[PDB]
Amino acid sequence: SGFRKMAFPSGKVEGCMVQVTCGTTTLNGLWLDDVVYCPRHVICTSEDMLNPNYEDLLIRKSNHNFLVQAGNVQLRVIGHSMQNCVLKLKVDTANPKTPKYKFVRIQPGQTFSVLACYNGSPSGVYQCAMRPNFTIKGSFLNGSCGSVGFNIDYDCVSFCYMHHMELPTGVHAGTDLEGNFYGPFVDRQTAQAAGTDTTITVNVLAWLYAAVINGDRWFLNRFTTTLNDFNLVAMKYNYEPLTQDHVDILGPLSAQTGIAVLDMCASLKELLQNGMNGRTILGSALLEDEFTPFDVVRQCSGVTFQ
Amino acid sequence: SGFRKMAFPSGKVEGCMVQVTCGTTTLNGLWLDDVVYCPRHVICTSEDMLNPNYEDLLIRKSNHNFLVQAGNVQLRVIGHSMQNCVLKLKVDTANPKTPKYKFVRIQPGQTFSVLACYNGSPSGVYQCAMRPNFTIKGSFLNGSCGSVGFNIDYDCVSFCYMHHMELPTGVHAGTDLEGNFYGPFVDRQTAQAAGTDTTITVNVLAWLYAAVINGDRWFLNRFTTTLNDFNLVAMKYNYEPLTQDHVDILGPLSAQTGIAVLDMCASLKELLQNGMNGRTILGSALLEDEFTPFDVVRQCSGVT
Ligand SMILES: O=C(O)c1cccc(-c2cccnc2)c1
Ligand code: NA
Repeated sequence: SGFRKMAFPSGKVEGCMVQVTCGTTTLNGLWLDDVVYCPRHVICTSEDMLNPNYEDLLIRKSNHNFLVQAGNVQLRVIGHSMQNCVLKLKVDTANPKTPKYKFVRIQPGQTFSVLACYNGSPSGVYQCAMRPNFTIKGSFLNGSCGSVGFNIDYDCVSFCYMHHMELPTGVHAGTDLEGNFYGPFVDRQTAQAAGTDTTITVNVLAWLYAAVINGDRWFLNRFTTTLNDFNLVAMKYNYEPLTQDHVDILGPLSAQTGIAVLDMCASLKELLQNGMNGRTILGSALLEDEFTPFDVVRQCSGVTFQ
Repeated sequence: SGFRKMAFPSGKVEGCMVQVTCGTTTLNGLWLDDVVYCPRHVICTSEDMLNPNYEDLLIRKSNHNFLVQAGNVQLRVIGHSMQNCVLKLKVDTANPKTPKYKFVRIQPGQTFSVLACYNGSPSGVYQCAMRPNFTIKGSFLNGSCGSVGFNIDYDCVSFCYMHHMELPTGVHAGTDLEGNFYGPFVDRQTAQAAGTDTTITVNVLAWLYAAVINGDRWFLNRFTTTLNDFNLVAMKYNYEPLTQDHVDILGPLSAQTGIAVLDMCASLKELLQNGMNGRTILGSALLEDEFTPFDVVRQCSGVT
């Protein structure tokens, strides 16, 4: 029993984190095979960041301008190149701790673990969802750039996120490992803002199933609804539309608990319309939307990663 | 910016997790140097759950009754002894991944990370606090016994918890790494119930200071309180008493934000009286109590 916001074990990623220094800027890099990945804004001074020409700034740098420390061991940079908003530093040594890995781009609503790091040294791990507005509600201080997000599927690490910047509301923006931003953001010091966010409906439903599995049942009722009917309520309360594919994905949890998705949707409609009436669900007074269906199944079934 | 329930990176502990089998029972062990630590109830059979005599059960075992598997490798057990409620298995290989470590017994209100494991392989990492009733609110399935809790301040792993059992309310009980249970619990299946739990007041105050540091002041008020009047109110809401030690411990956060500790207590008193009126604090609609003063300073900026 119990249900906690849970990260993947971070050991496989910890062995890939290095410190990257260019001039006065130190941040984190990801060392995999013989390449170190980090944000291309590592090469900018503060005035550069106002309106950077990245190809032009890069041309002045020699390999020896990139100091890379893995632990207390210097790495030798033998090449450099840019892919979208990430810098790739070719180094003379393959990382002997490189895990089995892939670069994947995730979809809004999907979750991943963040290994927050400073000076190439991991300092904390936590679980994030990619919001519908393509931000993440992370916890990052100065020096965290280049920290990464990831999932583990069997023995393979799927890297999905690299941290680049904080937005004025305190939420965070970054890229996939091929340098493509999540969301309508740019790596430049300019006026940028998170769009209005919404709630991830399929995730809230997953978490209600987690609650039932853990004995929290007071919100269940006799009613059911239709997709069309529910999605009208969803739109009214700033919830993402629920699709038929969402219902299919929740199939397992519906069969395990005996509560059909639209049965549970009727529960959620009543909570949105009437609130929680001073009660809580899995210790929360808010409807939690950063557990996917897969997250709930895996935590309520004990899948392991060694 | 931002504030998250943040665990320590688990890699240093992952490298120590092994599987221990005795008879038909498999659970997790912690392999440090040449010793594997695990819950002594691995030697119980279904016959033994209510009143096991661990000394009598242990004297009947030889080294080779214990199977220890580190990854795909069998370690050879060359000695065994029992210390309180943990079993210590001497093995013929020191763990090459042993970090700098120590064993620490923690006090209620302290937080730590849990590396949930099954069959010697890590499943997930999350953050916990030791409740005032000496339980923890974990996420543990059958087979998770021997999973450990830890902090890593300054590259040394302080092991503070080993998971032993689940109580009927769904909360969890365990030992320090010297095998002494937290609280009054015992490794028997005789009926045991956690005491009434209470909110960790000093942690709530810390988290309110975290909210101010991150730029939120909506819950403050113009009042102050004496420490005794604060306690007289807060215990009516099942809050732990706040001691002068706690007041002293909050000094640094008070200095950073410019809000006196007893002024923050007055803000908490009013929050308990009013609720949040639809608002949130650091993204929560409840007052959060599993962040310590030390956690807040470690996660937050120092600038506010
Ligand atoms: O101290 C003991 O030996 C003991 C024996 C039986 C039961 C309990 C116990 C422990 C915790 C809660 N309720 C009961 C302790
Ligand atoms: Na229903």
